[PDB]
Amino acid sequence: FNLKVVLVSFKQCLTDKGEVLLDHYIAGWKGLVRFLNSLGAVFSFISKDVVAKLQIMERLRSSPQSEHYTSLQSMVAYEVSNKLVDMDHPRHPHSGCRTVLRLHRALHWLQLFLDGLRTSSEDARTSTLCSEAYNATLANYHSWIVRQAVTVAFCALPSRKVFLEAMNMESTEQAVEMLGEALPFIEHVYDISQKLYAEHSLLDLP
Repeated sequence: FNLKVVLVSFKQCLTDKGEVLLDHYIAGWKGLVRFLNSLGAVFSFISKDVVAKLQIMERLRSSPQSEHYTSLQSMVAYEVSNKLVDMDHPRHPHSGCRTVLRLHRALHWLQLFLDGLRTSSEDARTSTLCSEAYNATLANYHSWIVRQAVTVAFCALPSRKVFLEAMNMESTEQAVEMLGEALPFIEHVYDISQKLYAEHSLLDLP
């Protein structure tokens, strides 16, 4: 196992029509969770939640409706057109649309964090890299108590070297090189998803 193989799921999930394939999206996140877990327990407040939502998506994708959950685009077209998603402030609490929204937001945090990890000085402060990434993203969807608790938790995070080493590349430098190759794919998937959700007024699904 290694992070390069994991992030390549996000290159693979993209079609030449600009669609995001659900199956590779799930697999990329399954790998990211495995990575987060290899760094202790500081991330379980994100990781445990991410895993539960992935299970929700796998059940949708294995379902008799499987053809509809083939891509994020087809999911949205289907769930909206058949009124299967709660747009306001609830009859469908586990819809694909609202579930992927959380994965999407958490993915934004994970992308900025990994990119911060990549461009930083050697002995850079992990709690800091993470905290800037979080405040830019997930913090906008958490409560004061959560933001405060989480921000303190970041101080228990391993060193940058322990992070890069956890990526299981041949070397620390190679890991940094790998991130520069991979993140653009993660970002593109995020941008496509964000636009898709924006254009359908799904950015605040309950």
